[PDB]
This record gives sequence, C-alpha cells and structure tokens, in this order.
Amino acid sequence: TLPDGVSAEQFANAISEFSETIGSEYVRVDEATVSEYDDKFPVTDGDEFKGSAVIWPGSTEDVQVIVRIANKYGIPLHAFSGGRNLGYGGSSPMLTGTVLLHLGKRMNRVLEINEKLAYAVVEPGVDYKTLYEAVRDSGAKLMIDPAELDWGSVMGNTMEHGVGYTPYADHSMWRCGMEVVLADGEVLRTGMGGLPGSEAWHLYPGQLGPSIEGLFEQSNFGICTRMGMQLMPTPPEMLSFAIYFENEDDLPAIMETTLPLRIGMAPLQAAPIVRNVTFDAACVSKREEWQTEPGPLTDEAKQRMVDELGIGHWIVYGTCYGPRWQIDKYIEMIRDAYLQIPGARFETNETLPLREGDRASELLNARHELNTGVPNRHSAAVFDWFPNAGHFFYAPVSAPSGEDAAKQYEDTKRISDDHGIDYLAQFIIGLREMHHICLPLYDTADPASRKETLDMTRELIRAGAEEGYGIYRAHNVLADQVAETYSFNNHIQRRSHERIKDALDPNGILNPGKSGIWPERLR
Amino acid sequence: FRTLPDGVSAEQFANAISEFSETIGSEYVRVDEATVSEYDDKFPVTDGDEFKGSAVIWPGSTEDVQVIVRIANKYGIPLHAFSGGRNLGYGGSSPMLTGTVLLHLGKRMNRVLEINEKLAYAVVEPGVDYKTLYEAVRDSGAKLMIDPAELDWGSVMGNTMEHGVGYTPYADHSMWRCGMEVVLADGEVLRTGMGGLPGSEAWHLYPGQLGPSIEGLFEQSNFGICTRMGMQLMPTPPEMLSFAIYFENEDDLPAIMETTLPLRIGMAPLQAAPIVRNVTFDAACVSKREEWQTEPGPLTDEAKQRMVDELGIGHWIVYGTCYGPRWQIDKYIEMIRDAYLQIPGARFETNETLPLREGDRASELLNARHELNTGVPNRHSAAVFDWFPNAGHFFYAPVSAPSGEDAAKQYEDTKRISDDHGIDYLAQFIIGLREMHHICLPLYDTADPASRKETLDMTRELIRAGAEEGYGIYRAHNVLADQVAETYSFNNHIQRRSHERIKDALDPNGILNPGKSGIWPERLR
Ligand SMILES: *Cc1cc2c(cc1C)nc1c(=O)[nH]c(=O)nc-1n2C[C@H](O)[C@H](O)[C@H](O)COP(=O)(O)OP(=O)(O)OC[C@H]1O[C@@H](n2cnc3c(N)ncnc32)[C@H](O)[C@@H]1O
Ligand SMILES: *Cc1cc2c(cc1C)nc1c(=O)[nH]c(=O)nc-1n2C[C@H](O)[C@H](O)[C@H](O)COP(=O)(O)OP(=O)(O)OC[C@H]1O[C@@H](n2cnc3c(N)ncnc32)[C@H](O)[C@@H]1O
Ligand SMILES: C/C=C/c1ccc(O)c(OC)c1
Ligand SMILES: C/C=C/c1ccc(O)c(OC)c1
Repeated sequence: TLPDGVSAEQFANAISEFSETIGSEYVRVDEATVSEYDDKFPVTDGDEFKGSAVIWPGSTEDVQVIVRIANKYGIPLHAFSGGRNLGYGGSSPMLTGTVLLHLGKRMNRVLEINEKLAYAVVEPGVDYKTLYEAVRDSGAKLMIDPAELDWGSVMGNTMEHGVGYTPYADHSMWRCGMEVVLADGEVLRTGMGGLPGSEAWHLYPGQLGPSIEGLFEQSNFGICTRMGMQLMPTPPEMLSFAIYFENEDDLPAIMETTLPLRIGMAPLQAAPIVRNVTFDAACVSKREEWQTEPGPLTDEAKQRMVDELGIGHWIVYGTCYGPRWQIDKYIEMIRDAYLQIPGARFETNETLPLREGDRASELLNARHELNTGVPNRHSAAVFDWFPNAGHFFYAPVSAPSGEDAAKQYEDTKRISDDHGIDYLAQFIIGLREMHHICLPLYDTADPASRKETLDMTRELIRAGAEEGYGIYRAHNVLADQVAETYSFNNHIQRRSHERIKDALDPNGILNPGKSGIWPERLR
Repeated sequence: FRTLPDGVSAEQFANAISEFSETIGSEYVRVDEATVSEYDDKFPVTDGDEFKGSAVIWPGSTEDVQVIVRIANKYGIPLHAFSGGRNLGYGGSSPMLTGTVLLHLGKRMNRVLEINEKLAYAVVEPGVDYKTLYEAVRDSGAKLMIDPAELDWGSVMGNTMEHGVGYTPYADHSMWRCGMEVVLADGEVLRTGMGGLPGSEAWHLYPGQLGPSIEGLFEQSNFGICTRMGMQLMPTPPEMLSFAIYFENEDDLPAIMETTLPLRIGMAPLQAAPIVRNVTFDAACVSKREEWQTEPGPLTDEAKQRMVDELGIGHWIVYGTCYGPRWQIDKYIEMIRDAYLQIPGARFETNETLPLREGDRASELLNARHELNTGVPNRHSAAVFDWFPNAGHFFYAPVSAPSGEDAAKQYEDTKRISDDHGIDYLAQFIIGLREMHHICLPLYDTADPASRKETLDMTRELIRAGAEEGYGIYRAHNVLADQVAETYSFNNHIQRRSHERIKDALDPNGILNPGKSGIWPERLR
C-alpha cells in the first residue's frame, strides 16, 4: 500500500534514507512484519487503515532523524509506544500508506524509580507488567495504576487519556514531565525539564506561562520518547468488595447511591465500577455455556448467568485503602448504603477469597488485583466468549444520574439487540462525571459482524449526541463522526485543534486526521 | 491621551476609541487620567511610563468582549484583559506594554451564574471574588466550601488563570477549574471540553472531550479572554480542626521539611499542604516594623527574637488543617503532633487549645489560617501593607524538590541577598505533595524610587541564584517576564518558541497583552 499523493520512487527514497540513518534491520517493508501492525479488531474490510512500513527506533536521536526524513519527503507518520490500543484501532494509522513508528520494541527501559518522591520515569515500551516488576524488585513501597490488560504501555495509555482503578486512576493527572520530539524533529522538555539542572521535571506540572503536556493527548502534535509517572505510596492495608444486585432495574438506584459516597473522595476512595452480568460472565465462561442460538442474548440466558455464577444483574466493585480503622469505618458505610436496595448482597475478598472452581471469587480477585496495583490479563478471557471475539468501544461521558444511566443502558441494549451484538456494560463515577463503556463483542473474522458493529456504533453516536452525551475516546473509523458532534459555534473546537496542529506540524506529517484534527494540506 | 501604544499615532488611537464608544457606549470607555491612573501597578518597581495603560473599557457581556477584540484587530491596538485586576506582587492591573488598552471584565461581568450542590460546583463571571462567592454559597444553604487565596478581593476566575493556589485540599485552583467560555483573539467564542457538545450537562463535570484539552493554554498566557468559568467546590466535611506548630531555632527548617514530606506525599495525615512561615511574616499580619526596630536597615537578630518572645510564637510556624469525622481528625492530629514534637523546643496548639481571644495575637494569627483552611475568606494578611508606610511586595516564587537541604539553602541565600539590598524578607514554604514552593515576599517602600531600584536589583539577584541551583519560578511580575522565560533555556528556548507558535496561530495580529510570560507576537520579535 502507499500514502495518497506519494509516488513509489518518492516513497523508496525516504525508505532508503530511513535505512541509512537507523539501519535496514530496523526499517521493515516485508508484508509479514507490517501485517502485525494492522488493526487486530478491524470493523472495515478493505485497504482502510493499513501501514506501508514500520520502524523500530532505539533512541530520541533516531526519532528526530525519522521525523526529519518524513518532513523532507512529506510521508505521513504514526508513532505509538505499545501498539495495543484494542477497541480504538490498536496500532493502525488514520491514513493508508502511513509509516508506523513502534517505539516500544527497543526503547523500553524503566529509567528511574524514586522512592522518597514516589514517581518513576519510563520509555514507551515499559508496560504495566514490567513497571510492576521493576518497582517490586526496587523494594520501593509504591504501587502502579494499571488498566485491565497488563500489556498496555504506561506512556501510551496515558496519551489516550486512559484510566485504571486505584485512587491514581486518572493517568493523565499523574504523568509529569515528558520528553517530546516535535513535528519538525526538535526535542522539547515539558515543565521544569525546560530548566537546566532542575530536579522538579517529574515533581511539578508547571513552568512560566502555559502547560502544553495536555496538548499531547489524543492528538498528532509530537512523539513522546520519555515520560514521568507519579505513583501512589502503598498504604498499610487494602480491602476489596463486590456488591450483587438482583434486578436490571437496580441500575438507577446504584448510581444515585454512589454519587454522594464518591464526590467527597470518601468512603469511596477510588472510582467503583458497575458492570452488568454479561461483562462478568464473559471473563470466566464462554457464550455457548449459557445460550446456543446465535441471536441476541435472551432474558432467560442472562438470568442463568446470575443464578449459576452466584452474582447479580449488576455488580459493583471497589476497594478501601489505609489502616484498618479507616477501612472498617469506610467498609461499614459502603455496606450500609448499598444494602438499602432490596436483594443487594455484599462480599469482601476475605468473605469471598480466591477458591478453586469458585468463579465469583476469581473475578473478585481480578478486581482486587487491579485495584491494589497488581496487573493481570484476566479481562483477555472475554476474547474467548466466542471464536474471534473482539471489541469496538462506545464510551460516552455524562453526569452521574440514576435515569441518566438507565436511558444509556435501556437505549444501548435496544440498538445492540437490533444488530444482534452482545452488550457488555461498565459504568464508572469518577467524582462528578459518569463514564459509560459499551463493550460490544463481535466476530472480527466475519465481515457481516464488522458492518453490523459499525452501523450499530454509528447509531449509538447519533443517539448519544441527541441526548447530550459526548464520546471522550474513539476508534480511527469514528474520529470524524465524533469530532462532528462537538458542534458548538461551527466546530470552533476542531478548528482550534487545527490551528494548533498547523502551528506545531506545518507540513501535516503526524497521523493526519487523529481525533478529527486534519492538517491544512488535507482540507 | 496619557500614553500611546508604540507604532499607533494619536489620531489612529482616537479613531479606535470612537469605535469602542460607538459599539459599547462612551460611559464604558475611559481615557481620563483620574480613571485610568486607578489601574496603574499599585506596587510599581519602575519610575516612568513603563506598564501604563492608555485607557480602560468596562464590557458588560461576552458579546461586548467580542466586539472590542474585533475593533482592536482592525485598529492594531494591544489589549490586556483581567477579571478583578488586583494581581498585587505580579503587576496588579498593569500590562506588559505602555499604551495598552485594559479590559476590566469584573466591574460589570460579576454574577455568580449557578451553585450546584448535587454535583458540587459553581459557575462564575470574572467579577466574582472569594468573599462574594462565599456569601452566595452560604445564602444557597449548599454544604459546599470555596478555596480562597489570602485576600478575599481576589477574583475566583482571575486567580485560577495566574495558576494561583489556596490552602484547603482544593488548593490547586487550575485543577478544579472545569468548563471555560473564552473569547479568542479574533473575537470568536470557544466553549472548552464538553461545552462543545450541544445539550451536554458535563461542561463543568469532566475536563475532557475528544482530542487535546486546551483549558491549560489560557494559564499565564495571552491567547484568550475568559468570560465564564466553572469551579468545582469541595463538599463540606463533618468537622475541621486547624493547628499551629512553633519551632524555636530558625535552624529547625531542615528538620521541619524532612518531617513534613512523609506526612504529606500520601495525602494523609496532612490532607492539605501545610505552610512554613518565618517569624517576620507572622509579625507583619498583627504588628508594625517600628514596634521591634526603629533603625531602618536589615532586621537584626534581636528584632526577630523580640517578635518570637512577645507574640509567643516560633522562628518558624507550621499551619495546617485536618478534615473529616471526629474519629479521623483525632487520629491524624496525633500523628502530626507526635511527628513534629520530636523536634526539640517545638510546641503544638489547635484552634480549640488556642482559641481567638482579644489581644492574643498568636490566637489571631491561627484564627486567620483556620479561616482560610476551612474556606472562610478574610483580609487578615492585608495587614502586611501597614508593616511601614507604603509597604508593598514583589514576589520571588521558585519551585524545587521538597528537601530540607534545599529549604535551608533557599532561606540562607534569599536572606543574605535581601540583607545586601536592605529589603525585609517574609518567607513562606508550602509543600505540595511531591514539590515545594518557596514564596519570597519582600516588603519595600512603593513610594520611594531608591527602594524600587533596590527591590528590582534584589529580585534579578534571586532569579540568577535560583536558576544557578536549578530552582524555576512558575509566576513572575510583568517586569521579570523576559529574565524568567530565559531561565527555561533547554534547546535554545524551545519552550518560549513553542509558546510563540501557538501565540501566532491563535493571535495572528498579536493583539492580546504582548510579552506576557516572554510570549511575544511575531510582529515584535
Ligand atoms: C479490549 C479491551 C481494551 C481495554 C480494556 C479492556 C478490554 C477488554 N480496558 C481498558 C481500561 O481499563 N483502561 C484503558 O485505558 N484502556 C482499556 N482498554 C483499551 C486498551 O487496551 C488500552 O488503552 C491500552 O493500554 C492501549 O494500548 P497501548 O497502551 O499499547 O497504547 P498505544 O497503542 O501504544 O498508544 C495509543 C495512541 O496514543 C498515542 N501515542 C502513544 N504513544 C505515543 C508516543 N510515544 N508519542 C506520541 N503519541 C503516542 C498514539 O495516538 C497511539 O496510537
Ligand atoms: C500581596 C499579596 C498577594 C498575594 C498573596 C498575599 C499577599 C500579601 N497571597 C496569595 C495567595 O495565597 N495565593 C495566590 O494565588 N496569590 C496570592 N497573592 C497574589 C494576588 O493577591 C492574588 O493571586 C490575586 O487573586 C490575583 O488578582 P486577581 O484575582 O484580581 O486576578 P486578575 O488581576 O483579575 O488576573 C490576573 C491575570 O490573569 C489573567 N486573567 C485574569 N482574568 C482573565 C480573564 N477573564 N481573561 C483572560 N486572562 C485573564 C491576566 O493575565 C491577568 O493579568
Ligand atoms: C472494561 C473497560 C474498558 C475500557 C476501555 C476504555 C476506557 O477508557 C476505559 O476506562 C476505564 C475502560
Ligand atoms: C503569603 C502567600 C503569597 C503567595 C503569592 C503567590 C502565590 O501563588 C502563593 O501561593 C500560596 C502565595
């Protein structure tokens, strides 16, 4: 494949210059190597979102040279740390023929772990597993904040405004100090890193004038080669809980209970999750175990998952932190509040410890593990729900309100049911905001499921925008439709993003079209 | 006209004033010396025309702001917009360039637009100050508390945009900002984050949207004019109990810092950043200089010792506050007490152990901190203006790695430097979580040209020495902007040059407050 407006000789000359600056063993055009950077969870069938080549730079100097050669020959680039952005297009570029930079392959060192000041400095390739292991080996009484899959890049996940499940869940809030290669090949150090000799680079997200660290999120402005991540100091004790609710109709009550227990950062010291039974089922069992006809999951089938697994139609997971006096008081208030809802049931990772054959204990231990800074790949089990199960995220943000959540659930199961797509649901109250994660399970190998999933997600996006719900994160194929819903004053936001894009990337080199931000030369 | 922007003639300027008058109303466009002089830096450190606006305009709406900005583009007239214009120690309401037209949004755009108890936020216009917002919250009956700076006349919005801070767990004002309406440099209205989505109720809930957040860009910059801003408000805990800890040697500073860091980094038991004040700071809030020293040179060792002994405080005082149920406060207060009381000569009081008494100045100082730390705005710190006749300040505020070895270094160096120039040195350390602000608050004679030159030379002193040791200023007076911006020298000032690329993209005519934070529009470079 080949980037539109670039000839094979123009492309060949860039490749030969990439090969003499980095070494041809690190510049890959062989189909086998480039195939692996295609979207693992596609929802399209042709030559959309296909890389032409992938480069494995080994240093910040390497990245600078590649970027300079890309400007010289006007070759679009797409840089990433892990390339495992499943649900959002993985490692696939926005434009066909884009040259891909997998930084994580070689630039993958944990550079610093600082116990006294409780932060680490990581390169793109450090994933949750490696950092977890590097802290544990250092002896530092610090914990990480991982996402559900331990192969995620600590840096890359940050770049997407990605979140974990401890009090440090908002990764963008705790990143501090980036080394960024700007679109013209120059190195920038954000914050106090701009000051020779300063030890505050990973301490204070500030400097004279405005911070631009936030500019490098879900954006195409720069390539990050090093990043500081602030780490929660390990408390004396941690206790996880599960709360089981009997009824689909309990969803509003669960939200209305949660907001006043979360907003004051106590007794819910971390954002608790609310997932429907289908989500939990899929992490410990296969679909065929519960139904058999290929249609929408019936009420009879869902009911079997609740009874057999001994869980609820909705399940709340959370964790309390500190010494026991605090945990007991906090656990008592959480237990006390939620059990107002008739039929609710409350367990702890002590009352429901991990026992062999007990599935409800296995998926509590999974949440306890993530919530106490231990990464695992337990959610990967959803990929076996059926053969070739993959996902395609609809993730709107709304105010935390009982029947604000009920209509999103009630409208989302309708629209997924109309397309015969399985609907896995996870709600999160951050503090004042509510994330709805619709996690659809569709057959990645069957084009019928691909189109059914795209048409469905495009309908949910009209449905969300119509009800005042905005998507905060979107797959490559959804970028333009979602960008377009932020419509105030003739898309003044997209046009603001675009002025910044043209200021930092005058030549339109970095992953054109990311988040609906198109360079000047592509309008 | 009292002054003129460089490159604009008296008639070119007069023609621009007529259009402002035509579109906003002449009663809201003022060039008279009596009115504009009102808006000169109250704490100047220069003697001439430097930083003197030509006129002041009082817009009454966003739509008025837009019109003013479009006119300024047509006529090529630089603007400097502010909310309350009371940014004392940083240039007050003065602009970077002489002859700049000032926009005082707060005189008429001063409504509290909403108080939401369920979701614990309020929405304010530029004119709303801490006292106003507190009174509006209290009248609402919402169990919410604000986070003020020292002086209640400070603007909620204006302070946030200077990256300013209070003293509750909601101390980081820029953190709890959520949802701005901004007039851009071409007169076009932007709504940040979820404000972009018609119908969204999350505009002041989630500081996010598809793609980059740009709220961060309107901080210590000249890219836009904010007409409306959401500020998330801490829900009121069940109880709050403030404390002061008196330290006997001014050598106790390194021990105070080392004790504090493991108490603060985990957000407990120090639930908010305590401050570490020197004795001269606390004296100035409850007394005048000549009550301890008549001789006008640097404060001698006995003058400080007299302050320590008569007021019944320490050479260093720590002030903090615990929040939550009575069972939580009791556990936290005692970790804090036991940790600090291990410093020999230390004494601990709470606002129950040392309640407000008339004449008990120690009890007044603690009551003032107890008020700020529980969200009750006051002017108690305004007393420093009376330390002597015409006493004003001029901030040196570096940020460093929280280290007792750093704090002593910064204190000893700033003292030796301020003593060389005969300027009083009020010192306050605040330990954020993983970072330490050093606030150097000098007190100089704002009406004396000799003192202004001493203070400016002293601060240029201190910026060179901070830069020498790797201590960077995060906030500086107009007259300090270029020197401070130059300290961020990594890769031939890639930070400054990045600032300017964004400046030129959002302000192609270079209208908005040129030179703010070293960010010069292309046309002046
Ligand atoms: C299938 C799935 C996915 C998932 C999840 C559960 C399941 C079952 N749970 C998640 C969760 O709890 N939280 C979360 O944030 N994401 C979750 N996901 C999605 C996904 O697995 C993770 O987000 C994953 O960590 C993302 O992959 P990775 O970490 O490898 O990120 P990347 O692909 O390398 O980067 C993503 C994009 O960011 C920009 N980027 C990344 N690095 C750079 C650098 N160095 N410079 C510039 N830009 C960079 C690019 O836009 C890149 O494409
Ligand atoms: C003398 C003094 C000062 C002081 C202090 C103690 C003393 C004794 N303690 C402070 C503290 O604890 N925390 C803090 O943040 N500041 C403290 N100061 C300094 C000062 O008193 C306050 O910061 C004060 O709140 C600032 O003044 P104000 O609130 O009136 O802000 P402003 O002049 O309107 O704005 C300052 C600058 O911000 C930009 N700005 C402001 N509003 C806008 C709008 N609407 N649009 C665009 N930009 C805006 C401008 O650059 C303006 O100059
Ligand atoms: C099961 C949760 C998936 C997920 C995907 C994207 C996200 O941003 C996210 O935040 C918790 C979660
Ligand atoms: C006495 C405090 C002065 C001060 C000045 C500017 C600041 O940003 C500040 O932060 C606590 C404090």
